[PDB]
Amino acid sequence: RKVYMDYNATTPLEPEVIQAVTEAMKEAWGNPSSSYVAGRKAKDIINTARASLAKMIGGKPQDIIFTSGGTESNNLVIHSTVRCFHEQQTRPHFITCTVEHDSIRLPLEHLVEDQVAEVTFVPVSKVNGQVEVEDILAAVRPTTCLVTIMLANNETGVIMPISEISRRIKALNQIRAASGLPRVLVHTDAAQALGKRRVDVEDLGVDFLTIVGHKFYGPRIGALYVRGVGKLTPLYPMLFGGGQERNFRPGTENTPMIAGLGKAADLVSENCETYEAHMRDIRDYLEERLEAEFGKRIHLNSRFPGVERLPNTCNFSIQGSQLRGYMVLAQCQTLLASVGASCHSDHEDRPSPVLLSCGIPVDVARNAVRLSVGRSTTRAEVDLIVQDLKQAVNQLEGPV
Amino acid sequence: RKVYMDYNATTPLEPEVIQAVTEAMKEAWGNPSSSYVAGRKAKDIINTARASLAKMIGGKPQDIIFTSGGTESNNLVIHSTVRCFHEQQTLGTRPHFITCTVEHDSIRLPLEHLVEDQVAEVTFVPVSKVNGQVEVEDILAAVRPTTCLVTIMLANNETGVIMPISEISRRIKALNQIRAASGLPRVLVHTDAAQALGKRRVDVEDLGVDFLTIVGHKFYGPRIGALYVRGVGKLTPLYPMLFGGGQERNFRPGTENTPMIAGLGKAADLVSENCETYEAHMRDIRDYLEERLEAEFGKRIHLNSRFPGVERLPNTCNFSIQGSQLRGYMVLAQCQTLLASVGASCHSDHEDRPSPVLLSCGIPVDVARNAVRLSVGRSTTRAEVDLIVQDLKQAVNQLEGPV
Ligand SMILES: *Cc1c(COP(=O)(O)O)cnc(C)c1O
Ligand SMILES: *Cc1c(COP(=O)(O)O)cnc(C)c1O
Repeated sequence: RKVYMDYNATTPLEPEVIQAVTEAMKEAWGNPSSSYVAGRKAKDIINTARASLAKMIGGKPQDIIFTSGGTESNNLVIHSTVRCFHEQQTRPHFITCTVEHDSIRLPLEHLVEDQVAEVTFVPVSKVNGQVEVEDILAAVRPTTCLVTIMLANNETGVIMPISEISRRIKALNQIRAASGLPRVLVHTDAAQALGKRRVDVEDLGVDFLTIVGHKFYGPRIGALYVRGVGKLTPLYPMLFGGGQERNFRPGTENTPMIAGLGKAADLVSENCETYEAHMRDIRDYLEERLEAEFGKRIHLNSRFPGVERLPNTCNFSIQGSQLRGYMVLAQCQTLLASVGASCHSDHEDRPSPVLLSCGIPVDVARNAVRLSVGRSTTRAEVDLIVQDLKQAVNQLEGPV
Repeated sequence: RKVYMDYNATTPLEPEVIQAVTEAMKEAWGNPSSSYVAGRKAKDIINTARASLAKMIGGKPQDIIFTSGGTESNNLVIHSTVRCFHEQQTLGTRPHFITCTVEHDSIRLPLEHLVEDQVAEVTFVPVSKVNGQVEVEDILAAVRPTTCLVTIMLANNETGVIMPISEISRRIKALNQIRAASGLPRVLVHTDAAQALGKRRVDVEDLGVDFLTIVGHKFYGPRIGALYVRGVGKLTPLYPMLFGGGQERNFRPGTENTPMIAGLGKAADLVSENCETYEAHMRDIRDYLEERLEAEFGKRIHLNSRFPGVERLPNTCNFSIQGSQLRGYMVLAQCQTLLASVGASCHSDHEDRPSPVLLSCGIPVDVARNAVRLSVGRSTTRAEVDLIVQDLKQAVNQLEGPV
């Protein structure tokens, strides 16, 4: 009955993923560290999954480190960077943008509050909702250690120019090296891109990349890509313990979850283009129907000029004092969506800081609703929720 | 055809746990923070599991914080303590910790790290080489004006020896009244109860601790964990290691792993419902096991889990058979049925190095080098014991026979 359009918040598990998790729970329950066959069996599942993730993003198995999820992966990159700077050695400097996920913004703000590091939160262009390359390069100081920019924004869907950033940073690094300055590394939070658009680390040129399983129909765990970890790129751990994950992330491996993530990654490798095309077809049809139904009263908050965006995201607002996002969704009987990051669902009456950062007017941001379609969404489901929205609007704003 | 006796390394999942996880994956996949029924349904599964864990250890739901496993839980309490120390002062200087010499890597290493980085000072109290237990008097004797945390494992994973946590907590509570009188900050107590859950009753009111680590895969649950914090936000502070979405009341952000939490809650219910049965059964099997080992090997056997005057886990039997050729890993390499280990899995890459824990417990190097750790479980039978004992006899004879 309901129509789910909140895939950016989380995705359901593919049946093959569920199957993998289940078989691992039953068949490969042994401690992966144990010498006997049962332990070696779990280890192989883990090795296979590491290769799956590596293949998904075009990196190598040795560049993948499993973590409990996106939040851990993001905090890890930031924590490692601070340690690296102190080992190389005044505080480390970070460069990021104003629309990152809480797992990037907050750990950085925390470092600032504690006076451990200095951070330049580069405002995104209020024109295209994208961080601009020149603003990032201009922010680099002798103490700059890491540039962390999300590949795609979870609320707007806007793609950031990661590949250009890495390229410009590489160029600037050649000068720093000759000058005796350490290199500025680059990390990208790719949580919302995986499974929606091709993600290749060689194309992106990044040194770190965050992988989030529950964004691409996988389990609630994740990983962190680190270009030639320990050799080409340094990684200092947050956790200390039994030596798992080459001591970069100790703790008995969660084989079942890893198995699920691996299978999830395989499906992306094999079908990413199919998913992307279907999402784009559905999202475009969705925007077409919303425009036909609401005309001049609707504003498409995800259609910025000159920039790319996820194929599945359509953040929009309908003009009207009575059409606050959370009020509209409350009146919907079929549509399941959100007004922004799930992480902020306890204050839905407040305009999204992210949309405001993107130049979206306050009253437009207050009425914003984020629709994010998925692999299974159909045109018939789009029609259903457009009609659901029509009734919700007519009830709140009334006829115009 | 194999007989598993390495439950202290990890345990298989109970059928019900597996079902709980599978059900959650299929029916409760929504984001717990979402403003619609799908999200509300996952949150309820999480709340139920929180209550389940609380009941298992005699605490309250509000005092349970889910984590990714034992390692995270242990690192978290140590991190939080460092933060707390400085915060209280702010309201150059280093916090002091007290632990013992036989803690798991997830307690020992984070503490060594702080010492190396000059972030804190730590007193690694040596356990008794007589009873392999850390003594209450030695811990209290190590207390300094700057001591803020005493962390002692409830049960050792290699020997099975039970540490006097309730008495440690009692003596610290009395000391804190004296410290408060002079205006000094209080000393908190944490216990790594990884190896005790599901094997013996664990009651936070009995133990008197402020923090307690819970490890799912040690009691037939999923590979995640939790941290008990006594009246968190009211009687005990907890400073987060991770920052982000506000989940777990911001003590541990990150979209909740509902299926794993579902499994953990179910594993906890089983312990709550059947702990006495599990314990009594393990004790019977383990005691029968030692009887048979002594019967078959006689005076050649050394029982390394039989220290005088102390309690021990009901399922553990660490032992050694004398002989230059009977190194633990060598013996196990010859076994065709028995599945065990020579120490914490975490150190399997160097099974040829005598256990530092056994050595710290007074076990002579000749005995320590030949140690094998047998840890039985809920399903282990006396028949299976007889099998591995014959498997050991066979193995021993091969090792000592013509080259
Ligand atoms: C989902 C997401 C994350 C990770 O969040 P978790 O709660 O740990 O799953 C990080 N960044 C972005 C942009 C995301 O959408
Ligand atoms: C298993 C165990 C832990 C936790 O270890 P993980 O590898 O994170 O599951 C902590 N302490 C002790 C004594 C343990 O046996």
